[PDB]
Amino acid sequence: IHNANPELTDGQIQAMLRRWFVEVEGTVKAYVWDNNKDLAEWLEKQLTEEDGVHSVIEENIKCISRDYVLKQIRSLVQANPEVAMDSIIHMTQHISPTQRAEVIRI
Amino acid sequence: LLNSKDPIDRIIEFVPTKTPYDPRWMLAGRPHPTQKGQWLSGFFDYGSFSEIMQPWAQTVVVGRARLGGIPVGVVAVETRTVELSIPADPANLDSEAKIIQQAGQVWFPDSAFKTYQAIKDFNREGLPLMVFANWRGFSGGMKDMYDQVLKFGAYIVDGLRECCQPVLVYIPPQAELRGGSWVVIDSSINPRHMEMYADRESRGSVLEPEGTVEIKFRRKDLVKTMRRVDPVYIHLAERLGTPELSTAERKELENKLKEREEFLIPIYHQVAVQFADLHDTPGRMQEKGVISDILDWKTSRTFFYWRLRRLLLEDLVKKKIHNANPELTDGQIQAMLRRWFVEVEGTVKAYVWDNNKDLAEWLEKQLTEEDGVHSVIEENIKCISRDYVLKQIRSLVQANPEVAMDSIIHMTQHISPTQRAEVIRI
Amino acid sequence: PSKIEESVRSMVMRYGSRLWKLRVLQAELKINIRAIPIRLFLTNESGYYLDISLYKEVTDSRTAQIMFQAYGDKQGPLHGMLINTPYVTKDLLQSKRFQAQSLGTTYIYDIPEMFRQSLIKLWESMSTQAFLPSPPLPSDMLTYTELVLDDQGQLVHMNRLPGGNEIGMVAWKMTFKSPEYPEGRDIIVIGNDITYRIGSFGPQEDLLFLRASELARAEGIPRIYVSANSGARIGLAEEIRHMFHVAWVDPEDPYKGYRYLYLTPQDYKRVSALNSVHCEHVEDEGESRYKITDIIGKEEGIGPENLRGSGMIAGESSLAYNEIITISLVTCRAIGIGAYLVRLGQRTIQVENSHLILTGAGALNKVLGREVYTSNNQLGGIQIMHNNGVTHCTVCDDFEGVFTVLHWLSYMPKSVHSSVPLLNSKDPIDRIIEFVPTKTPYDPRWMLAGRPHPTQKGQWLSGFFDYGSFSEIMQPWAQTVVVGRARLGGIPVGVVAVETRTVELSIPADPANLDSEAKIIQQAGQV
Ligand SMILES: *C(=O)CCCC[C@@H]1SC[C@@H]2NC(=O)N[C@@H]21
Repeated sequence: IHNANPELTDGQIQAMLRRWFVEVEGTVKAYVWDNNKDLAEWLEKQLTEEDGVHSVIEENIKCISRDYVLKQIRSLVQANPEVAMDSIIHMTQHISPTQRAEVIRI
Repeated sequence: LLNSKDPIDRIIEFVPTKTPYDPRWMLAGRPHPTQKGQWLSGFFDYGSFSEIMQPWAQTVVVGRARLGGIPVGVVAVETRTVELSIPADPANLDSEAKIIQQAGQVWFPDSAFKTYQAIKDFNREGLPLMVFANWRGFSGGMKDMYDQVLKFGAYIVDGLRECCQPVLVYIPPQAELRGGSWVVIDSSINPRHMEMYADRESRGSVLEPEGTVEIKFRRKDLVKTMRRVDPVYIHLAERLGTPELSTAERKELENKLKEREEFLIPIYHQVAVQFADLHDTPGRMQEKGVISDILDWKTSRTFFYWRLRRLLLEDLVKKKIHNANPELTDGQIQAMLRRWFVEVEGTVKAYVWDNNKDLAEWLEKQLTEEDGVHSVIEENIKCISRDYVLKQIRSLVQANPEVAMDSIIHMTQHISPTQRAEVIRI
Repeated sequence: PSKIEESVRSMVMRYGSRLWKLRVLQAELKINIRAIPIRLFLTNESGYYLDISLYKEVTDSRTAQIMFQAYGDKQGPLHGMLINTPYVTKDLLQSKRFQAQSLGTTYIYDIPEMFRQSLIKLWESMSTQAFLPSPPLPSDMLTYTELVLDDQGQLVHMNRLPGGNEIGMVAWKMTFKSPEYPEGRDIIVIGNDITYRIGSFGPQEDLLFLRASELARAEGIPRIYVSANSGARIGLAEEIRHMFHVAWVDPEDPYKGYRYLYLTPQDYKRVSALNSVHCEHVEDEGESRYKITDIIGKEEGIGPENLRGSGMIAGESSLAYNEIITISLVTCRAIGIGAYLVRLGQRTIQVENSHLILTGAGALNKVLGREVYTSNNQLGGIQIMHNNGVTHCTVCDDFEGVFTVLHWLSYMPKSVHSSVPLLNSKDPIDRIIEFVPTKTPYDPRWMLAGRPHPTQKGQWLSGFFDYGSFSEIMQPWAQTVVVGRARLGGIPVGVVAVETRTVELSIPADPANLDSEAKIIQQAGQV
């Protein structure tokens, strides 16, 4: 999680894990948190198994990482507009023709 | 920095001698012993020296001072013998108080730990270090080895590796660095900040001359030397080389040779240690590149003032460069500064680099003046910063195309209509 | 024949210590079976491994010459060799191996083999602690490549024969399979060659150390340093030593001093082109003289460049400790810089009868003016280094040292980017602890590891941690606290615990201060 968004603090990270556990397992199973065995097993299943269950927690982490890099991009261009048109070309090269149509349209 | 009333361009009136002396006399100065008034000046600004932790580990002196109005941390070495008094615990009626003699120019566990504390504290305080290094090595006796001298010697290295301020080591006159005491303050530990300078009356090597002759120039080789020097020994040795003189004559010649060669040992021993001393000179260190320069004592104040001023200004501009592009290394940053100096001033003026005064003034003009000359160096730094953030943008989108179209909109909003026309055109 | 092999193996191993002391390295036994002759050939080098080969004499040749034929499995060096091959007169490795063993230390190029054999012991030792897979054959347990310097100063991975080092430093990258990591973990091994210009860090040795440490940091893997050295290299400019003349104050009475040392033109003209000496021309006593002011020396590796280099590598070690695992093994001795290089790793294994010093006993006696010290072990031996917290563990020989290194490595990650290794322990997690701490003083080890059941003769009372997993370090230093490593359910952990019994701290007397006394101080527990 921290590598996905290095600007998070500890409380935020722990909150994300707690919420994800409840959201995936359910609210009735929310009590299964202060149980080291059960929760360790669940975490192991999310961390060790690939190409299969696919580890939903990994998907949430990927969402965080995506949004973080997006925020960095926006932050750099907004803090420094003078470079906006030097990168605008390169990021419109490796795109689908429909995406280019949207760039041209808008 | 202060505008000091002690001139920078003066000389030092106190000269360190070969006999033991108080290290404070060279740091601060002393009352002129001849007269009643008249103060003999030291290295640092008059009245600026303040010692700390004075009675603890008295073989080393640490404190704060000012050089030309520039605050510095100070480390120096006691060359007099001191007496460490250890009290008796009243809870152990079988204990005794003890007095231990501690020689100067030696690192003991206490003095090594004190030096570590000073270094770490001044690194956090934010001051450069001026070290007057005169250690002949570490104590290797049983009791200092038991009391963990090796550990604290390691701590010194770990302290110096984390310096962020200039560290200037100077070997005073009639001072030496030997063996273990060099390898722990060598500039290779922190090459970006550490520098070493030596006086002309300095020495530095692995082993003192006595320790070298005891290994490489033992008695057998001393005799071989005498074979080609002493006229008396030569005459006797040549006479004994004549075939078949007589039994009695050969016996007499052999006894004369034995007496002569034995009689001449102490003098050729002094010669031998002199020879070995010629290997420990600062000329050799300068040729090999382990020191930066050889300085004179009387004018060291001026030199170190202008050098420290240069280094501090360079640190300012280097920090700006690093913030513009944190992915640069040290060689790159220094090269950028060197090239910019030449490019702006011209190639004929390129020699004006190993001149601390001139280059300090140039750097100050680039750093202190705004809305005016406008500081061309700032423009180059801004170029670096712009390109760096541009590279970050390109890197993020190219490493992750899936976000390219989520930011494409926002960066095409706060633009001129012609820029939008170019976006649509493409 | 296999039974004869077993018999001879046991008989040689039990008396291997005596054979070692008598320098018996080769042995041959001729015996007839039933009749077919067989010839047993035994090589017993360094005292951890005994090599036994077996050959039959086969006469099926074209000439009247007879040759050896082995049994296919491990044919060995004498396969197809004539039975009348004479005995040779030592080789590349010998006469350097012999010197190193004559100093009480192992030769450097025998270190890889030790690792292999130690690993075997490791796979055996841990078989009582965890459910391990079948161990691979010894030929697959360790593979290494030697790290050498090129002409530019960079590392080259090279496979060559042992004993081909041109400098006093050797290093390897080793990959090996351990019980905790049976897929391969990497280490970097660095060692001094005691026989090359006795000990003595030069610039090239320093450079190799630096580059190998850099490799370790770049890969994030452990660094193992084997210390057998004599500190920084020194020397004297011999090209001047036989040329100089003394300018005496009184050439007839040399006991009123001399003024300077000088070269004559005949000597100066032969060295001025080398930048070996700096002189200035003077006229004195009606003679043309070149007065010596500085000596540089034409030979590289003896001057102040060794100070820089030493400091350089010291800095490297200080960095390495904060990024990777650093372990140091002391096999012969370390002087000066060598000691610091050990200390900066902060994980020291010290072989019996070795010492870590900064100054030798002879030097101290020369300084102090009397025969204060007799041995260097009085200055840096176990009785000092192991009791003041420098040495973590002591071992009897080099082989046990290698084993201890591997043992420690079994608790920790294979790299700085890996997790802690977990084992499938044979000690159940779900049991209870059979030892209960009492109100009265007790040994902390009893609750950590357990104790023999005092009621019976068998029966171990279990403790907190996995049975047999506890390993204490720095035991005799500051005995009021116990520190070590252990495993909980196969999970390695660091352990801190407190002594509740009273202990006695014995402080020795310094022989250099005749007014000093040894002291015993009672240290209470829980303080
Ligand atoms: C002085 O020339 C060097 C002093 C080195 C330390 C000496 S040697 C014996 C004493 N024991 C000890 O711990 N320090 C003293």
